[PDB]
Amino acid sequence: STLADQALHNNNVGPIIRAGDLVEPVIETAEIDNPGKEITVEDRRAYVRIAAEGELILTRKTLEEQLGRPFNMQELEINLASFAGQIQADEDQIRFYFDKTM
Amino acid sequence: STLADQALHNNNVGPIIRAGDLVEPVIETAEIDNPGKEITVEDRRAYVRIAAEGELILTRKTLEEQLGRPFNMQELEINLASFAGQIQADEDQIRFYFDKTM
Amino acid sequence: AMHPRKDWYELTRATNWTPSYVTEEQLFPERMSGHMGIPLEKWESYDEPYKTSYPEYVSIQREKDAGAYSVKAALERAKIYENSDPGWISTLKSHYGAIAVGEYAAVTGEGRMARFSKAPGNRNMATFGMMDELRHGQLQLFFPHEYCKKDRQFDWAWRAYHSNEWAAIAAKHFFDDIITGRDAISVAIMLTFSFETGFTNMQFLGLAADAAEAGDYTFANLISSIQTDESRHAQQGGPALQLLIENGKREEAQKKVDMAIWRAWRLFAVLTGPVMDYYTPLEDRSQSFKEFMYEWIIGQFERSLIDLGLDKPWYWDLFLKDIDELHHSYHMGVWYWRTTAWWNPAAGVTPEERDWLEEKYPGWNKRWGRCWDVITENVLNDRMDLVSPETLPSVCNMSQIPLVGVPGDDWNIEVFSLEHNGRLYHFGSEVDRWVFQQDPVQYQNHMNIVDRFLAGQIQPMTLEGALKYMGFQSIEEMGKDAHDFAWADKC
Amino acid sequence: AMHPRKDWYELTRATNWTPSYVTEEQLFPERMSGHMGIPLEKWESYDEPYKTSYPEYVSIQREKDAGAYSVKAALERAKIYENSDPGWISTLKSHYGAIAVGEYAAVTGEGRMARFSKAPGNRNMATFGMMDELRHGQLQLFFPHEYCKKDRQFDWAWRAYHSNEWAAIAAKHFFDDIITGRDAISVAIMLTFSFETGFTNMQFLGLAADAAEAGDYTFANLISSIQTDESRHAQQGGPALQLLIENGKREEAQKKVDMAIWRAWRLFAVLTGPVMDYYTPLEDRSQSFKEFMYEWIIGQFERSLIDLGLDKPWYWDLFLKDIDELHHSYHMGVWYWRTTAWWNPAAGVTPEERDWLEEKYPGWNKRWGRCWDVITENVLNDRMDLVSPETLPSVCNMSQIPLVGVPGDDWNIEVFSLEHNGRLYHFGSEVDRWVFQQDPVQYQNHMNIVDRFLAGQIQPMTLEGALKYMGFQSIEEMGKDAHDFAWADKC
Amino acid sequence: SFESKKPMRTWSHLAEMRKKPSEYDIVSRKLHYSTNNPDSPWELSPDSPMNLWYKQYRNASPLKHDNWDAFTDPDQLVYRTYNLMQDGQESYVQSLFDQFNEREHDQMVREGWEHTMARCYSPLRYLFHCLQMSSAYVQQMAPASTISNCCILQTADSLRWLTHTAYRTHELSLTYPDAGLGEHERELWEKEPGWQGLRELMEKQLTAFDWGEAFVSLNLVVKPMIVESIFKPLQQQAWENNDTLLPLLIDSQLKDAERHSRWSKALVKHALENPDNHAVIEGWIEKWRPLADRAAEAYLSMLSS
Amino acid sequence: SFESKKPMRTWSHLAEMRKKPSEYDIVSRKLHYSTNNPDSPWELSPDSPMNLWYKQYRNASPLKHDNWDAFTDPDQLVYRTYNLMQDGQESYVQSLFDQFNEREHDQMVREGWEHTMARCYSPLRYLFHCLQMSSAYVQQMAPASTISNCCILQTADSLRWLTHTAYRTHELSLTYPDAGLGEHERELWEKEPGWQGLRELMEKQLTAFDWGEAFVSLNLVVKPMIVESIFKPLQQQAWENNDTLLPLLIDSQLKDAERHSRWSKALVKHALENPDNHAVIEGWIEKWRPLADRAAEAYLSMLSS
Amino acid sequence: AFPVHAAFEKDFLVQLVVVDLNDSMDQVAEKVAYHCVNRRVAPREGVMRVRKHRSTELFPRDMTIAESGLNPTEVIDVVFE
Amino acid sequence: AFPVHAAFEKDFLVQLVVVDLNDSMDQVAEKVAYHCVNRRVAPREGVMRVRKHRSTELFPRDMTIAESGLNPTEVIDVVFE
Ligand SMILES: Nc1ccc(C(=O)O)cc1
Ligand SMILES: Nc1ccc(C(=O)O)cc1
Ligand SMILES: Nc1ccc(C(=O)O)cc1
Ligand SMILES: Nc1ccc(C(=O)O)cc1
Ligand SMILES: Nc1ccc(C(=O)O)cc1
Ligand SMILES: Nc1ccc(C(=O)O)cc1
Ligand SMILES: Nc1ccc(C(=O)O)cc1
Ligand SMILES: Nc1ccc(C(=O)O)cc1
Ligand SMILES: [Fe+3]
Ligand SMILES: [Fe+3]
Ligand SMILES: [Fe+3]
Ligand SMILES: [Fe+3]
Repeated sequence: STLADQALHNNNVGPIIRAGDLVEPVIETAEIDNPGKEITVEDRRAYVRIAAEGELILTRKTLEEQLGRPFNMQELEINLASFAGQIQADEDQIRFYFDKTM
Repeated sequence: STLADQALHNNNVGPIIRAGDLVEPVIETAEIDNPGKEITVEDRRAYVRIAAEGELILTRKTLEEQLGRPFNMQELEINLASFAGQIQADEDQIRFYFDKTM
Repeated sequence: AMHPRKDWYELTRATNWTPSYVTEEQLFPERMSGHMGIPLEKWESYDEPYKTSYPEYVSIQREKDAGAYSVKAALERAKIYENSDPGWISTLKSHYGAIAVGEYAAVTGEGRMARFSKAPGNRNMATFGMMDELRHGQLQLFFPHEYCKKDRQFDWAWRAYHSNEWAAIAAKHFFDDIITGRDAISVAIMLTFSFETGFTNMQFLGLAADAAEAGDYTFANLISSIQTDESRHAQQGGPALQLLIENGKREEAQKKVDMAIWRAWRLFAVLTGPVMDYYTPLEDRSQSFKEFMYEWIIGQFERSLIDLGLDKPWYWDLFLKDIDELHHSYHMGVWYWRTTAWWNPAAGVTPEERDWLEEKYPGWNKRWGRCWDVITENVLNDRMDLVSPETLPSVCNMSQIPLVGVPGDDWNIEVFSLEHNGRLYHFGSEVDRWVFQQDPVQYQNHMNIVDRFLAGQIQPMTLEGALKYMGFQSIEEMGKDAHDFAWADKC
Repeated sequence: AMHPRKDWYELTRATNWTPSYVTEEQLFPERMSGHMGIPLEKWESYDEPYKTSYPEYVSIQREKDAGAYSVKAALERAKIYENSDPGWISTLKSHYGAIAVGEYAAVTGEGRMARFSKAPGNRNMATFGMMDELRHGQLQLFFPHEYCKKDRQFDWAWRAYHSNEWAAIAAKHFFDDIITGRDAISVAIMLTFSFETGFTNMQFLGLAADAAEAGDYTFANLISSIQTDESRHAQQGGPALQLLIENGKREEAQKKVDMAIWRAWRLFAVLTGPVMDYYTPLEDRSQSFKEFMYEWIIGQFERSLIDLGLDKPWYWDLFLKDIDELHHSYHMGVWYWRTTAWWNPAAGVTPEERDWLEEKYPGWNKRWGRCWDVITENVLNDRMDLVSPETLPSVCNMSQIPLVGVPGDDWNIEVFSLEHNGRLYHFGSEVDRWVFQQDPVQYQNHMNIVDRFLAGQIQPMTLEGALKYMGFQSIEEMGKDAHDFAWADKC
Repeated sequence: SFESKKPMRTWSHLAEMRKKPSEYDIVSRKLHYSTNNPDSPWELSPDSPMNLWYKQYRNASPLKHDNWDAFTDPDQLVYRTYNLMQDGQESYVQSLFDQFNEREHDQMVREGWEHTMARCYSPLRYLFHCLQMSSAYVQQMAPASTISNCCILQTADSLRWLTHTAYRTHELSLTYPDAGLGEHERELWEKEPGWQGLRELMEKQLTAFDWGEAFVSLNLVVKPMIVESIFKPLQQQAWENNDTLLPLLIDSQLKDAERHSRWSKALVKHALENPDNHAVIEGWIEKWRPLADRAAEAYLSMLSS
Repeated sequence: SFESKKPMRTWSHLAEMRKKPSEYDIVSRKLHYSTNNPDSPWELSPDSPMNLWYKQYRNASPLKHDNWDAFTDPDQLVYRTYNLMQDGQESYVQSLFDQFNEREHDQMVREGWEHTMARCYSPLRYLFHCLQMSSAYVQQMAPASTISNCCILQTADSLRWLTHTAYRTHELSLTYPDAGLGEHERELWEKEPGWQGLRELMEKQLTAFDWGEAFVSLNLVVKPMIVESIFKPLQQQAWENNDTLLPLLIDSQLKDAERHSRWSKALVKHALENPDNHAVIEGWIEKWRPLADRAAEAYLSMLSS
Repeated sequence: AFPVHAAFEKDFLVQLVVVDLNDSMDQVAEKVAYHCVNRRVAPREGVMRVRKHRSTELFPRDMTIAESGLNPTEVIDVVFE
Repeated sequence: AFPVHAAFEKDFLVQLVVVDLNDSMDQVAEKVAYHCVNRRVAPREGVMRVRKHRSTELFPRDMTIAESGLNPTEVIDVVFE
């Protein structure tokens, strides 16, 4: 259970984006909107697991810039296949976060 | 030029349908709506060349039945990649035909 | 100009009122609502974190389907059916059969909440949930339907839940327990929280990874799009959980989560486990079953469970050991009794595969490998009679799945039995027995396939009688080795 | 209720009027309109057979793009770039470079008609035509753009038409002649009728068949969707043709068709011919170049030309012989001078391929095979200096393509020369010389690459000087053998 | 014994149709497995609480038919086509909202209309949510998937109407912040006499658990009353008060309401294949109509005040 | 000599942007190769007829800028997003047509309004087609693809308006078959005084072949006049005559018209980077304004008759 | 006829094996082995024994199931000495 | 310096070969062969000759291009006797 213990004791939060036109822009957006956080990316081809420690923010403005076309925050649902963390969403951004530190 | 002569001296008319959900329904529609005409089909994977001698009709009603969902005749353009014959189209049907007999 | 959702959203869920012409309990009966005596006013604190609204829903969902269907259309000629490894085709058959009509059942789970939850936000989000599951059931009938004309086993995409075939009974016993057979709050906790943030990621995204590796983009694109809906409506569970805890019902909440997670595990171990470690071609295995479990269940789900304020399940250590062991035995059972399946199990034990299995599960060859050694031998000697069963496996009274253990060098197997109201029941784990004991009225008079066979309900009492009882309608439909045993040639 | 298009459609094209404040000729100048003196009233007989209207257009075209883009998105990870035969990648590079900005140019052809045609129906259909070509130019920039980060040769999808590279000059000399450089009626006949019902089916549907065989569904799905627009706006040509004939202008109409078909042929023979018979992997060749020609040009197009009342072109027999021979030599030229291309030509002469070529073109090995024998030898002996050119090919003054013939056993080559205004010009066929003589003011002061080289415009006068002049910006961009000569190992 | 059989062109249960199965047939038909075993709808103990519930409130309903599954949505709507249709209608309504706001529609309504809206319109969110809850109940209890599907779409339509009302309540309050818009609706629904007939009607309706009675009360009695006694009078009042938006909005909502009535009538036609059902249906209508008529009179009396 | 270089993240010409290239940048920028060689726009004889045409009417225009290509549609519209936007607007307009027809709008207009429409509205199809032809000319002559793209969309919008007019002319005639609707428009456009200022304006405008004069006359002079002197007065008249559809239709058309003015102003701002252009632009406006004002007076005089 | 559930040493599952009320722990062990040995378990030397599932005590090789006091559908193991 | 266009026997195209005003039909034939033989044409025995394109008459092996009356950029063939 040392492997299992180490797996459980993480604070990784962030979107899992299904393969498509949002993968690259979301990764770039994660890097830009969370400066001084290390963004990790695990590529499973059909989806990509994007994470930061404790909190990871995606702003509508940056995502729109990185995607290169007009974009409303609610559209992220077309490609947000799952996520780690609790979610806080509005018209300007989505925030993935944990209340606890493990 | 005997090969070329034989190729030119045809009266084949009909739609060329690009690969997708209209291929099978258009072939079935061609067979149904032109009884006592032999429908020929040449499959090029990316498209299918569907033909009859002299004239080939596709009615909106039959196409809608064979496609299995509500369908307006103008939508055929989404998948009609080319056609042989001159075209006569309206809200109820499309007709492919020749004025001459070679 | 248009006004932003945040300014009018509260009015969409300002729908609770104080009943006057019937009582609160008549309007929200406990057996359907499961409010555990918590008064209406407390439920208005419920705050769904993944909101949507009707105009956005229809627009967004239209876009989701346009992509799913366009992709299917553009790839009809990729010859997935003709050119794919038959193990991959069986993965599709198994998935669609075990899932399509279950999705449609989930509409009823969402509807139970839409009508009977005391939380106004939950009733609205469940309404989109009803719509989502309708989408999912219809997609997963529409997609496999084109393959009916190619293979009768694809008819089971529709037929499975109408049959008494063993995996269909296992699927229905589980879904009827956590989706359609309990009160709204139980659904919120067991379905939307536990099952849907817990395990469905495995089958709909883990499998999509394997599908992408296999080059089946129609399918990967499909199921990954489906899970985008889950991500939203699954978020009805957490806030019910938090509300129960705030109102002194943490023990009740913990027990429901504990029960649902274990029930889901046993079913996933028999369907997804063999798919990921055996049916899916070796070169297409993005990760092993265990690795995916550690990603999705341990690393993501259990961490979220802790963040919300719940505890690790009491059976944590048993669960971890099970991850190492259970599905290997389930695979063996599904394959040995393959003729009762509606898909064609791949044995998946060529030397190359055994090397991978040993690397992913050290000690495998000294365990399951011992049985496959015997099996492989009979095949290399045309004793095909020894590779087909002449009796029934012993079946769990909870999960409806055979009672298994670890074979080979360190043989170990344990059945957990229970006398109850004069009847003897058998369970494949302490947890399964515990689940029964939590709610006997739910389970006590249910009879599994073995029980029915012994009670004389299956006639004639022979392999053919059972296959008939299970709803098979032709020879073609019955499961066989995926590669017609051609894997033996690598041995 | 809504009223059907047939009831109000006439009002959409009731837009002709009798000018009073300027003259009819000032409003429709012959050089831009090309009405050949036919009065306004006669043009109102023009009846476009493939109608649409603004509300249907935006709705339908939205649906067309949603599918094109969704498919591209779902397949980004199919590793077409990494896993495809490099001959296939070169086919993409060639296509996008030679086409994207040409599509955008076609907007101007449609605009010429939208403003200057005397037929009201033609002006409205050209308006949708402008929109269609805008779509096509934008699609075919957007799609290859993602590959910029992988390969600088993909930059030519945008750069090609801005360069003086030889194929870009050939493409522009043709398109500027039939699309942007002539009056509206000429555009209707040379572009929408001749080129667009005549040849584009080959490149956009014939090639799509090969793409589907190659497993590149993003591309096949893309170009086949593009051609659905062509099928509609190309139908502006036939009714102009019929109107010219009815009004005593059949000779003028025939000559325009004759000219445009031949000009299109020479260009297609140098781009599509080598792609279909050499670059496209052998297993992906749905049909040979000739077979596709017989399907699309002879069987479909020329039959339609006859149905409308025109005659076979005078050069019919030369054309047929050309189909057997020309592209084989064009391929050889493109490959020998590959360093001046922005894609990497595949030689396509492994023994297996030569067998296919001999079957599709009996006598091939005794002809082009003789040259490839010599080439193959130098490669097997590392005399790579003999496999790169040290001079220029002689270039046609019409088509801007090298002057070729049949090599080998029955060697035969003919150049058709012309003195005009004191200058000597050279053409690769009787037809090309005839085209020049039809309209000398269009062509006489144009200088091809060889002319410019001899006039001192290309400095230094060396292979590197020419490559610089052609707009190459790095070593990587210059064309090389697609397989780095690995095909020699099959020899 | 067993036989070897050819692949079928469609699902085994549709293979006998003399017409090619449509998208609707393929994805909609015969999906309730819970109707297969009369003794045990769900795969649990046959006397589990939900099994007893279904045996009483579905299986034992006096509304009886030997083949409920043969019911067909006359519109043959599926999820995909519902969203296409409603994205069309809803985009249009949202465009109206945007356009009428731009033109300051609300400022130009007759003096006091804001008070009539706060009293008679905004509390509709409660009524529409009741329709939403009730539709979901019929969904979960109906004996055929083709019936349940109609109910699912109807539940969504009910939320659609609820949402229109919430949006416009809030919007109207931006021009008229002193009329109690978005503040006093719950109290009006609970205490105002004009709302009490409706509230009593729905509270009792929501406690009619037999699937057949639920369907008849909701779709044959309550919902048509709402069309004739709430929707149409509101349009008339709006016209008299220079509210030009509400009549347009309600026309869009009326399209949904006719659709619900259209499938309801078709179910009735199907059920009436059994002559016994005429008396059953007729009895439930007579039972509920008085409550419905009283709800309508109280509301109209209040609208006219 | 030549160097070995890394792949670029975007087209070579966009590689120096300090922002990631958008969809708009990628598919819209620097697509006119015909501006590369001053001596020979097109790849033909340098003195071919179309080469001479372009050298005179584009290259030699007095409206001058060293970098026309740097122009940006302030909306950054591409084909894909144009269709999304206009399918939205057009679905809404078509929904209005359907809904107002259902409610028999046309029967309720003030007596004689049909005659005012037949005289003042239906012949707009000719005016709008002129705008369509003229927009196409600016498209084909403009010195940058980003400019031409705006013109392409504007040509489509002009056909959109033309189509609205055709549809409504026909529809109105179904209620008023004795007003000459769909029968006498050409004669009105040709002979009616109220139309003669407009017809003279457009006939002359269509013969202004310099790309710069074409642009200024069309987008800075003619089109704003149409907004202020045709579109808005029509709305007022419709209001006075109980036509509630036309004001809504025109509001949708006005959205297109503001978009055309928006990109036009942005081009002017770009051109005014060259101080010389102020006098050029100002001169063309003064040249054309009198014709525009006279066209408007004649039309308004006729509308008020 | 007497149904039991039997787990055979080194196999991976428990199976339903129907024995007779009069069989001895030699006959029962034989009927179980039939569905196991040479199917998923390698044959071996030694004497097959029967015990109540997970029990420490083995049934005498000669006792009948009737004498054993086992109830139908109860679980047993079959192991080697 | 004298540019001509030359088609070499059995090759597939015509190429620009720049010769000198003083070269003989032996030197010209040599300069052409350079860009052909051992590149796309197999070497062979015999004497290389020069003629005006498609002409029946061959230029004397000794005549210079100056003496031949050829104009620059005119087309010639190079064949074997
Ligand atoms: N089989 C099932 C598939 C999906 C779901 C769900 O999303 O809730 C439930 C059951
Ligand atoms: N899970 C099960 C597997 C197989 C059988 C059976 O063959 O009867 C029953 C249940
Ligand atoms: N005699 C029998 C043998 C096997 C089975 C079964 O696997 O279900 C049933 C009866
Ligand atoms: N390169 C080109 C591609 C397409 C067209 C056209 O469709 O007219 C024209 C030129
Ligand atoms: N078509 C051409 C091919 C090559 C060259 C050249 O190398 O200069 C010029 C033209
Ligand atoms: N010396 C030279 C050799 C070859 C070329 C060319 O192929 O363009 C140009 C100059
Ligand atoms: N849910 C159940 C279904 C069927 C049986 C049975 O047939 O005995 C028992 C329970
Ligand atoms: N269209 C032409 C372009 C360029 C030249 C030249 O450079 O001489 C000639 C003609
Ligand atoms: Fe689901
Ligand atoms: Fe779900
Ligand atoms: Fe095009
Ligand atoms: Fe085109």
